[PDB]
Amino acid sequence: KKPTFMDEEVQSILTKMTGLNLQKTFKPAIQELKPPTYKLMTQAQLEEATRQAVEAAKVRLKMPPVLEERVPINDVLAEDKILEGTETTKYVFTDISYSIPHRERFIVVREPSGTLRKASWEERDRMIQVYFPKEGRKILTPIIFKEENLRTMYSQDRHVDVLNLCFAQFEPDSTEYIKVHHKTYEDIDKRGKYDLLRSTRYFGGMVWYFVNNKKIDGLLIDQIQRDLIDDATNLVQLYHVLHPDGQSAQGAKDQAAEGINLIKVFAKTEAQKGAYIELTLQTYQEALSRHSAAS
Amino acid sequence: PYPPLLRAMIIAERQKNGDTSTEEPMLNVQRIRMEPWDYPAKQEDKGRA
Amino acid sequence: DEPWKYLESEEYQERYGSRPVWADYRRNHKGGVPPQRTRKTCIRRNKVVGNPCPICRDHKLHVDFRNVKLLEQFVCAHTGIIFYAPYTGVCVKQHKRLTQAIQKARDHGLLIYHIPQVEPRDLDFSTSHGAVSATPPAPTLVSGDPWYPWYNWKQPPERELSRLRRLYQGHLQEESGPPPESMP
Amino acid sequence: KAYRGGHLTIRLALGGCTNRPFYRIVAAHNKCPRDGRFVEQLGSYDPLPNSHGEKLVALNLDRIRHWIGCGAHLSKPMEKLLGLAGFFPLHPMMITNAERLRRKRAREVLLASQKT
Amino acid sequence: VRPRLIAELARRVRALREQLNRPRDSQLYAVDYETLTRPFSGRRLPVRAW
Amino acid sequence: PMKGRFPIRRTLQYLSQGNVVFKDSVKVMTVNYNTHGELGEGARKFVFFNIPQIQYKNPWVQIMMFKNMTPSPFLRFYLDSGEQVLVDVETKSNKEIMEHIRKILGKNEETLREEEEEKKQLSHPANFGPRKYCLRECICEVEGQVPCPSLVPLPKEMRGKY
Amino acid sequence: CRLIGIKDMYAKVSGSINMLSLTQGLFRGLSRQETHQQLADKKGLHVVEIREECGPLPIVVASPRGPLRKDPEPEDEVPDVKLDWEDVKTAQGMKRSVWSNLKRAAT
Amino acid sequence: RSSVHARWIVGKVIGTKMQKTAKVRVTRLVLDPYLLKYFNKRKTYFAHDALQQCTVGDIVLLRALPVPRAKHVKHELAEIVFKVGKVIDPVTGKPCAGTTYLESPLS
Amino acid sequence: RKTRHDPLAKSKIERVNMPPAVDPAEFFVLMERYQHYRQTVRALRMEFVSEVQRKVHEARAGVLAERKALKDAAEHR
RNA sequence: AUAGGUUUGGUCCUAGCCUUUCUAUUAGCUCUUAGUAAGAUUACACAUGCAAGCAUCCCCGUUCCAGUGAGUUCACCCUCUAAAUC
Ligand SMILES: [Zn+2]
Ligand SMILES: [Zn+2]
Repeated sequence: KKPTFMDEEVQSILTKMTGLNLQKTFKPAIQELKPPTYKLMTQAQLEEATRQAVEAAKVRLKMPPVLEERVPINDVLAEDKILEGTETTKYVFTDISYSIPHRERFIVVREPSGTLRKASWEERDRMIQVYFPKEGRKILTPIIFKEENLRTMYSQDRHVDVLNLCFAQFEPDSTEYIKVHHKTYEDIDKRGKYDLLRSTRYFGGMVWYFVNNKKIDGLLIDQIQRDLIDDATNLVQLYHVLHPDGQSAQGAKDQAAEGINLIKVFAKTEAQKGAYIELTLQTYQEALSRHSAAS
Repeated sequence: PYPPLLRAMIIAERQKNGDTSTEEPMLNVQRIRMEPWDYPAKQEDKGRA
Repeated sequence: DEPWKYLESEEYQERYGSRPVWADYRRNHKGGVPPQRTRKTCIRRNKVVGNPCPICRDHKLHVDFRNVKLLEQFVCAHTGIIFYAPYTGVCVKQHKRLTQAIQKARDHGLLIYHIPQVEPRDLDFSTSHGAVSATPPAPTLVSGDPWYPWYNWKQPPERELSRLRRLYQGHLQEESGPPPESMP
Repeated sequence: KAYRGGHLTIRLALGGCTNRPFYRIVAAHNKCPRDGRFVEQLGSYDPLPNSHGEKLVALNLDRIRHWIGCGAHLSKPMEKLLGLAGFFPLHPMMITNAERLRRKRAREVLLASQKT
Repeated sequence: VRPRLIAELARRVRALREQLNRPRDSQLYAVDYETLTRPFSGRRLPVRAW
Repeated sequence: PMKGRFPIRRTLQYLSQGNVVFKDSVKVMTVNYNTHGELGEGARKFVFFNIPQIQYKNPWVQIMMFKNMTPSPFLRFYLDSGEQVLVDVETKSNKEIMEHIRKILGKNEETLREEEEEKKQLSHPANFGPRKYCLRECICEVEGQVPCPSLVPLPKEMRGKY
Repeated sequence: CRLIGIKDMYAKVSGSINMLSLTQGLFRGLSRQETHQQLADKKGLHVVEIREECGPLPIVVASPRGPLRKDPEPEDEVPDVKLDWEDVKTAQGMKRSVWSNLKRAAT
Repeated sequence: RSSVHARWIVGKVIGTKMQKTAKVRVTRLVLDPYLLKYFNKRKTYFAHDALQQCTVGDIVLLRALPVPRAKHVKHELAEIVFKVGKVIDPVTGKPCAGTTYLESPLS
Repeated sequence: RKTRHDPLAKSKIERVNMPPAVDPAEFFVLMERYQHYRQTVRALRMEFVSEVQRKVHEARAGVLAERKALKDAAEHR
């Protein structure tokens, strides 16, 4: 069985890929300001406070679930030809309730054809947002999710906030969420600010999308430039698990490769700029020789 | 038959609570009588003005 | 006519400086507490009042969604709140226009503002509900018989029709007639 | 109050402005004012078209079932809308007006055919 | 609470007068047959019964 | 400055900062305590600091305090079934007494959250009433829908100018 | 405070508003402030800040210049501090005033 | 069950000058909301006692009645919690006067 | 609106309450539709009445209610 | 209250009154359009028009809505329980 996104080993290695920068996770944001409080402790209680900040960072950095797209639903419950031609503009009925889940509530549409069709996904989301509003979501689609707006704001280097607005507006199984997330990932593969997407809860989804649709050359490049070498080896490991029928994979288990040699096997096998991966690897090994002589 | 939205309700909740049970949802109707627009009432449930 | 030129030009840094536009206006009022609203407009008809607001005192200062340095001048820097009209000095009309410029730039992307990280709407993310999956179709629907067959017109026997006529003769209206089927 | 004689009634209550109707589905006593004490509000009904156009309505179906089981007497637009929903059977009155419109439109088609 | 003795007395004697001097069916359901107007009521009958 | 030794005991967050929410079985709480003696210091501080919090979180339980009539401080609880709980508090602390009574006759956290969940069941979002009770008054506010005539003029489909 | 350079405080005066006592009391308080470095040197422990804007991240502001004391601070439950009735009134919301939060000009 | 609001109340006997009835003072704690401070508020209840067991000054527990007997008698005696003078310490179930043991607990 | 002691107007002292003219088959099929609709809404209302009664009875005394009552008593003791 | 004016030949303190803010009614002067909210001072007297009918006779309803602020702790909770809807 192919391990999906929600498995323990892939979740642990994706957590290690993300990493925990406290000064980036808990960052001063421009909200309403209250006077700060001051506390008075020792080194041990300071370490306890940093540990609690780390745990709160893990809670904040809990990973949103990456899910497949939904089938556009078209199910006619009933069709009343006697009702056809009586009214003009349709009627959307919603079972609001209070304890039923939102993906469990029933919303239907009656049309001037007499058709009692179950509501589509977009009408479903709009009616759920109307009657059970959640903060940040507007039933009219924001104009910021248009081509020129996303381009300008990518140029302003705001990809974490792309994914924030997209999470707030669209459900993760929706086609709009899917399209905006992959368009942002394509833009960041074109230019590349993986550090701008590090220590955020979209790094794992970015890595999952790239290794699923293979464009991880820049990930290896930035990892071994920024000395994330265990991270790079674990990413080649994730590649070898996700694509076990690749020649990288049989070459790796034939040569019993473990580390930088796994990275080399990948770059010899399927890296599209594998000369540049080898060049960066050998410059990094020259740096290793330099600081090993320093050590 | 049940009205279609309620039919959807009850077939949905049964295939959430387990057993598929794809029989058509019917309810008893012969319990209800069919007194037409002729039936006399009671005068003490009524009352003279 | 097209903004984002005066703000980077020379006359801006000559008249003003690194200080904001509204850092020179003092509204005249009965002393103590100023009125908790400004004027509605400086420009009545095509004439300007004696003490113009910071926006109204320079015709070159155009306001729109692309005039980002003015917009971030008129919104606060440490808080994501817009400056109110008694704080700044602009009119009620100008305050409304500057606000509309602020949110227009905000949903056009040419302005910095903070957006909180949102928790997922639901807990279970399955799509195996009868509302979001298929349903077993009705016997009428796999056939074409109308739902609740008492909707269809069915002519009574003429004995019952004549009983009705005996009951409600005299004021009797016109006769019967089956429905058509297809609308024009 | 007391309201000597009466029952609960699921009905529509107007809450809009002039030339803008809006109705709220409420559970009120029959002998109380239209916009007055409702024991609980069951839902909402906007007959006006949206910019897209869908004439909104929301129904708290479990509490509707609860108050019908407690003995609420439904009002004529209310069983019209529940029949339009599919929570109730379609109403004989409004399918009969559909039939009346069938025959009226048939008459005008015949008259226009004679005209042309 | 100051008692409503005179209201209770009026209620009692109204009930007694209604019980004793109730109108009978003879003067209740009589019909002036040419104008369909009942005495003591003043209301005529619906169109389904002329 | 507010009058009294410890003004924090009258600041409405200390009172809604106490922790004991008594079960619906108890009706009377009686605190017999000793003003002197080093062993009843916990009972004295419990009377001084925690009785206002207990009474604020349990508004219908009759709390009666008794002075130097018995040589040992103790708490008595009179419960509607007919029960009489005795908790000696000699050689204890006020925090110990609070933890003890919260364990013995204190409602559980899950019970409190369930009650609060029932209150949030009562508070419903989809209803449209006045701002005192509901969140929105009309769907004149929700965007897309036709606005209120006061804010935006309606087109000439309106009556009068038909 | 425009002459000093201080930009963000709140100040309420009461009793006699005499200018010549107001200014001298202002200077006395501002010159008898205690700073975080002096505080940390007095107590022997770390001074940290907890902002609601950043979150649970502890931001150390002042550390002692000598040794670090190792016994923790005594957690004095229900502390003995003199509160102000206007502060408590504002916190609980029975401070009903038509003058307090008025929209005024800049600074 | 009972129509009496006060189910279980603990109070003090004021007078025994009515036959088979005791006048009891119940003191609850009522929050003065401006001062936010609890003050004792006193109410007089009439309890039914069949044996004339209670004298004045006693601390008594009163249970509710299913239906009130008299106009004001809505409670009955449950126990003499603390008889005057002769106070049996319940923790160590021994007679005592006050703060001292009349009979030693180490008997 | 009016009360029991308001004198009647003259235009209602005389005014005929003429009956609507009756169409035969629409009337008969209308009676049949009415009796069918009343029968099925009586069935739905009876189902809802039984549902409410079942909810009340299981809330008062079901199996989980007795279970939590005995847990409360045992924890108390 | 971010406070200000005012006792005195002058200062400091205590103190009252007033100013600066917002809302509502009325008066003066003066008034272009459109939409929407709201609209006797008087529990003083009322011309007039209408506001309760329905319906195979019986019933039902007119004991509701609508209005007013005179009087005033009959409004809230619990127990018990009669009309009433199922
Ligand atoms: Zn201006
Ligand atoms: Zn509106």
